Amino acid sequence: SANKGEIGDATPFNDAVNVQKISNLLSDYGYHLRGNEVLYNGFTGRKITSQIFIGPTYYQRL
Amino acid sequence: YRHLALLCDTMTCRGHLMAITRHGVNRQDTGPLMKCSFEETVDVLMEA
Amino acid sequence: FRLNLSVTTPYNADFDGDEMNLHLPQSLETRAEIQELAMVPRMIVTPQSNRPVMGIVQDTLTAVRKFTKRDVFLERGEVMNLLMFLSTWDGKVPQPAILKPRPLWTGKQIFSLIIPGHINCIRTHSTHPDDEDSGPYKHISPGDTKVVVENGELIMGILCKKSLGTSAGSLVHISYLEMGHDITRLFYSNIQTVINNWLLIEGHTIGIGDSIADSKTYQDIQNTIKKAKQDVIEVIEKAHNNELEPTPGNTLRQTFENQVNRILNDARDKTGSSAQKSLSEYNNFKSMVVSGAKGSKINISQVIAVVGQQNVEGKRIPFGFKHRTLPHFIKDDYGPESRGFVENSYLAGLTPTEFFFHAMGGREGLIDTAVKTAETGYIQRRLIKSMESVMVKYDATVRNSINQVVQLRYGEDGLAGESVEFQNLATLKPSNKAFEKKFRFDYTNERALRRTLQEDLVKDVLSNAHIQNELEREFERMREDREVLRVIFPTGDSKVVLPCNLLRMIWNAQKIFHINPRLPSDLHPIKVV
Amino acid sequence: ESDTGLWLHNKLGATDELWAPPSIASLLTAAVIDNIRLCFHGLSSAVKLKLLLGTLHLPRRTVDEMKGALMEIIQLASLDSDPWVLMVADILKSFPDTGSLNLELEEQNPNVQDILGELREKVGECEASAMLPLECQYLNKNALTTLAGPLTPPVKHFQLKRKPKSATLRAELLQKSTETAQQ
Amino acid sequence: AGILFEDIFDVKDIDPEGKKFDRVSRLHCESESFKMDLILDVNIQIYPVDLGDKFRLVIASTLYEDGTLDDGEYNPTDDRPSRADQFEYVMYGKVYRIEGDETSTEAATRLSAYVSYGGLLMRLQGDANNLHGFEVDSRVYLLMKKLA
Amino acid sequence: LEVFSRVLRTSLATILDGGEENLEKNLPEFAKMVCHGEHTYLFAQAMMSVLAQEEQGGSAVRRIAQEVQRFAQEKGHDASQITLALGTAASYPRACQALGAMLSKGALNPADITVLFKMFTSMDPPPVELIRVPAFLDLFMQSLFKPGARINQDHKHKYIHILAYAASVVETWKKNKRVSINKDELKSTSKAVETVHNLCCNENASELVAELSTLYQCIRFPVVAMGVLKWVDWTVSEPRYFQLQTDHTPVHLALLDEISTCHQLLHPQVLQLLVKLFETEHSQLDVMEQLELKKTLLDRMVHLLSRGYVLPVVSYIRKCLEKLDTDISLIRYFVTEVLDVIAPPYTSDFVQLFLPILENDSIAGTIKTEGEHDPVTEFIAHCKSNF
Ligand SMILES: [Mg+2]
Repeated sequence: SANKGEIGDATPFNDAVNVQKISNLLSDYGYHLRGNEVLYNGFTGRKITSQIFIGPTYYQRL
Repeated sequence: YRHLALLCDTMTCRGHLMAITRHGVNRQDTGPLMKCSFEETVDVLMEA
Repeated sequence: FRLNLSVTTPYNADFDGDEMNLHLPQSLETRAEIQELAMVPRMIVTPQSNRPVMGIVQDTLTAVRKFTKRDVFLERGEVMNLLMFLSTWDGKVPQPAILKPRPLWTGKQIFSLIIPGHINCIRTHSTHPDDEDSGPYKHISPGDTKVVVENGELIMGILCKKSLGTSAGSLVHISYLEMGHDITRLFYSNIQTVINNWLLIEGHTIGIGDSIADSKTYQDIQNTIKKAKQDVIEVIEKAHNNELEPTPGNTLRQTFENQVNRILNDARDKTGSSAQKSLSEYNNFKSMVVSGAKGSKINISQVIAVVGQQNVEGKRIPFGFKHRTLPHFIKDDYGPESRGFVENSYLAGLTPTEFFFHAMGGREGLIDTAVKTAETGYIQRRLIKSMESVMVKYDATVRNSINQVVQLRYGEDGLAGESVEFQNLATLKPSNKAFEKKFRFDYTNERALRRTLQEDLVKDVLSNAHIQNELEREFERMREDREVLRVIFPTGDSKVVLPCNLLRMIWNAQKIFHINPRLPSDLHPIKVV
Repeated sequence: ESDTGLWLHNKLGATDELWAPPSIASLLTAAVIDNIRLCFHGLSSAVKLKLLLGTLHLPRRTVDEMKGALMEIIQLASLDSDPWVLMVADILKSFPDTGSLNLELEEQNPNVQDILGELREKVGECEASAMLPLECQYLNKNALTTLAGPLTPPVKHFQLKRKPKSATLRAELLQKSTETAQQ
Repeated sequence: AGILFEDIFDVKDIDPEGKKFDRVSRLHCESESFKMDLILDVNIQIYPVDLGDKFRLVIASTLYEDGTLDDGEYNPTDDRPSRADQFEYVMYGKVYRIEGDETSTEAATRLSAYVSYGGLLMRLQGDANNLHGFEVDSRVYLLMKKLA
Repeated sequence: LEVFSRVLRTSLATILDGGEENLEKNLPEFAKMVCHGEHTYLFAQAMMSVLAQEEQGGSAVRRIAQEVQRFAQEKGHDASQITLALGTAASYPRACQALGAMLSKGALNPADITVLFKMFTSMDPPPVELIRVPAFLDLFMQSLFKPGARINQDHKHKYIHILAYAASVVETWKKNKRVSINKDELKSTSKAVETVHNLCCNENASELVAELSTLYQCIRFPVVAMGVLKWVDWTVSEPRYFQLQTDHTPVHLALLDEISTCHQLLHPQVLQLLVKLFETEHSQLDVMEQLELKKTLLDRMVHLLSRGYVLPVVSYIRKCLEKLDTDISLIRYFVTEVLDVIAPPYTSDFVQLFLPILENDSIAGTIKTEGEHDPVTEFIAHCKSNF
């Protein structure tokens, strides 16, 4: 939704959108199908051996 | 088994069963302030 | 407050807003006695189950599992970065596993550098194949699933929860047994530091790509659940037209619900087996569960394959409404969907009805947790105030505040609960002929005595028949001991609790003294006796 | 190869396994056994036996490529005076020549003639109630009458006073099968 | 000097039960003349191995021709010549098991040496006369070359 | 050579003198030296191959060859190509090579079986024994009627036609020449085997019974009967098969009954399956349900006794009562049903075999509510009259 430019809808019992359609939107916007990406170390500079998941969400401090 | 057998033999060591109740621990004469430190205080001190 | 995960593990501490208390003694002798009694290396191991309780936390556990995987080939710069964080390091670089084309060490070499002392142990991995044990390749592991360490050098095996955690006879447990508790503390700290740095280099994530499966196995799941659903509808129609024959011992209704439960359990088990067969071996779920850090093989099944049937009070969800679980269903139907079986997975999402059923299950678990904690607190208080008075006097017997003797020795053995260890006894269970062939030490077989003993030893044994009389007397004594063991254990169990692990002391003595048992023995049986 | 007689002796030195060891057909090479042609008698009789078994186990296409070397091995094993090697040479002397193993083994073996005669007369005097083949179990009754002739009749030890309950419930579930077919 | 064993071998099968680990694979070999059975882990990533390949083998104690029997520390600054100057694959580890097909009456005719190369296995089953050189808990190498 | 040939002569004479009841006992101790060395195996194969070339007794000799070859197969021999070399199939080199490769693989290859079909379906077929060898048909049994392992079905008609040619056609060997063959039953055999293969593929229970009627109509065929037998064996021997019962798996158990009724030669294999199922103990079930399942297995085995496999049935009862003693209720139930199904006249051997089981273990317990007909009293009277 951030790459698309719209507010995402997360209604529970919709059953009209699914992870396959979301991966299709990811492929449309050019990023990886399963949302993993390549991260780079801040100390050494070498790439992380494993792919790393990343992205926005909503957090709250208590 | 050391602790388990120790619990059971301390239960049965008085020649009879010992349910973990005031109704037993008041009957064994094992210290008036032990009895007071149990859930009933005033009656066991007051009888002592 | 800043502290260690190895201390959180016995503390039941998990950093979600849990605060600790910190007392400081004022008196110097109280400070000294706290230092010398309640200190973490001095009380690594609990008495109640003679097991280590410090353990290794989940992240470092999964990281060290991926580090002790067989195919680890580590660059010289990374090994250079790693071997400062060993506190007990000698200061010399070890030989790389790979020298040509490039200098590359290995994780087993690094862990051998980590382990202090010289300890001999064999452990089994969580995915270790018992048929691989039974057949060939028992000393050449195809999957490196046999944890073997010798002389402080980790030979083979993928370490896991069963080898490094709170399990009895674990590596840290036998380390605390053999060398110093402070040395074992440094071993824990070194493990944490270097495994954290290797995890920092490696990286470990979880993602939808790890949680998703393939369409062919998805179709397998749909075919399996469709077969199960049509089968249970057939059973329901059988009960409707009353061809159902009731099992003796229960009513027709109980027989029918037993049939439904059996069918659903079999279907769910087949679904989980199919998924765990197809987890594709690059799943971080699989990797971490194999490390034993968290989760379970069934948890992969709920998150990936299907949630399954949820049970309230040990049965299906009852008819809260007028003979119906919900008004969304018809009256008098016994479908698994209408009664509480979930046909979907967490990835697939849930209908609101089965979401309500999962809420039923979660509320049932939470109320159980609350009443469990409250009642076990009251019961523990009752037990404490019951037996706040029992202690052992200097004559090694048990007396109360009334000084009445209850036990002549502590636990009728006078042996410490931290010191006692699991042991397997070979005297009980084998046949009389096997016992004779394993414990006789027959002196007539001259070739056997030439192979086992030296020439002076065999000539002295054959010359002195009094030695043979002592061996025969010992054999009669151990036969009587076998009779005594069969009396005391009518059950066919050879596991016992014993203060010493004599097989481990044999192994340690052998690898210390460098016996090389291919050569014949140099010790007399009369000296042994 | 170099010192191929001792090489084959080392490969077939395991005398605890009296069958043909595996992968010998793969290990055999044309030039290697061309050297075994002239170093054949030096190596042991058991090694000769295992080599003959390996040459028999060799694939038919290789045999078709190099028929002649098998002829040389056959005549060498026939010249050998070991009775077992001689019998093996007799049995496989027709293996590359035709394709089937030799069936006319009646030459120079009076023990074979005597045993064949007594076994033929023994099966002739006891051929009645011939116990049935698994292949005759596989094939049906018509081919059984064609091949094995008449079948062994069943032998009855009692009288069946009534039709069994298992057959009764079988008929009842056959009727239920008709019912489930007609729904 | 220091050669415990030396032979020719042929990769005939590689990891036929499965492909478990990605950057390492196990290979099966049988000696051309000594009837030695070999199963060895090898790094495919840096040392590619094809099926049916012919290669040459030395297990030795020390790298140098002088037979110095070095302690075994990684010292890349040493300039004493060794077999590794001309060799192409060298692997080092600890031997942990030596067993034999022996009973109480007769000795071992088949000797089996299980060696752990740090994180890599090699099992060598063969003849006792050639495998008397191996003794338990010793520093051994692999000395792989691949021959055309 | 002389000692081995003489021992082979004595053992073969003993086997031929005894027969089937001798066949289940002395064949391991004959196979242990005729399979000890493969050179001795080849010499014996040559001898009894000449014996099978002799026409009289050739069927029994070829059966001995089949079971010796089977025993060599689980012992570790790779003599399938050698058996083909003894057979006439080695006359055709391509056929011999393809059949030997397929037998060494122990599975079925679609390309190889198209090659076999193409050298078959021809105007000049080979002598039928290369497809009449039972190990090759065992490979078909393993590959075709498995509950799983679905084939690609591109050459499904080729597989079914190969089974039909293996189990249907006949020939007349006039001076080792075939001039008269029959091909009218292979079409019906193909239809039946194809129907059973579709049943194994769709593997589903109401439609399973509705096609079980036609399945019995196919069970009238013997190859169909034992293919269904081994398919039922695999399906039941699959663990946790007993999670739903109406009459303790009546469909498969009635398939067992119909197989035993239609073909008397399948009784040893049916008995082996039944005794394996009785010996296997299934956990996670009610004790009373397991008791009734064992009772229903005894009902099927008494059905075998009624069809006439009475001496081995009573023998297995005596053996299982002597060692690994099962339930007295099961023994009493078996005895009561056997006395229900038997009637005079009586064979003395059958009476002797059924005696000690009848006069031990609570005859008064067996007598519960007979009243009209006294089973054990009349059995006592008939036994005392006979002996
Ligand atoms: Mg908390």
